[PDB]
Amino acid sequence: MLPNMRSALKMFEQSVLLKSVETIRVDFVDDIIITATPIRAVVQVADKKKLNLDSLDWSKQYIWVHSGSKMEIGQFIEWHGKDFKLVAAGDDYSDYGYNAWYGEETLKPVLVSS
Amino acid sequence: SQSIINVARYIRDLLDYDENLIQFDRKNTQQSDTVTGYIVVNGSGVQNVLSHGSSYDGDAEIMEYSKSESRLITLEFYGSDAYENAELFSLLNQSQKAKEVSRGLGLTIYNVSQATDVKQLLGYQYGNRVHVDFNIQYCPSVYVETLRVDASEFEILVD
Repeated sequence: MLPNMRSALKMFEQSVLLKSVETIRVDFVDDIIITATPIRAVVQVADKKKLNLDSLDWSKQYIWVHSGSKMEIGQFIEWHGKDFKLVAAGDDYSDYGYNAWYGEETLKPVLVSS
Repeated sequence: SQSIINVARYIRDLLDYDENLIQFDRKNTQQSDTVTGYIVVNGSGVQNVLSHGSSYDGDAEIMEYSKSESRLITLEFYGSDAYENAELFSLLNQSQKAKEVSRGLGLTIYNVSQATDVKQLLGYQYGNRVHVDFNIQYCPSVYVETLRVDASEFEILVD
């Protein structure tokens, strides 16, 4: 019997939107439909969000979510005001009943429907 | 602007090759299923200008600021059939098909300069990846509504 952290994930839940992009192109012109779903999750900070140095300073908040629902990389997660690309340090205890990912705020505005 | 997309067009229908399988460059795009031989028009090479034209039109009176330039755009082929899509491109580049399909793509096309089978470190594995080089030369333009001079009144003086 595979251990299932699922029940150990409900208490800490939070509502959040999980979107994915399925890019569409004709004659090499970019359009992006969206797929958004209300999914369960839990959020903690992932890399303490610092200020990098460049020609202009920039900063991207990091969150790392858990959920009972599967989360592929090429998906975004919005919880407060800015979606996070599910890019890094993710791991799928799918057979153990959940999965986790870090998150990168796409400083672009949130993909509502396009 | 449009130049990289144009060379992407040219490689799109020189190899008779797919839309969704040509991605541009160092953008964000996932390369899933390594064997799906992709082609990417790497434009990271510095584009350097050559001249800055300036033409002027009389009747439908506006003028025309042009800027000829060139960039060493490289092509990276991926996938199990990378080698072929390299060579078969690196050799059809100077045929009828290419030189006949790049009609309106306001973009010259020079010979393929060099190739390389530099693969990519796909994490304890090697995925086929080949670069081919060729300088590409084009010229963006813009049009501006200036206005002509119809006459010139003036006065002279003398000792």
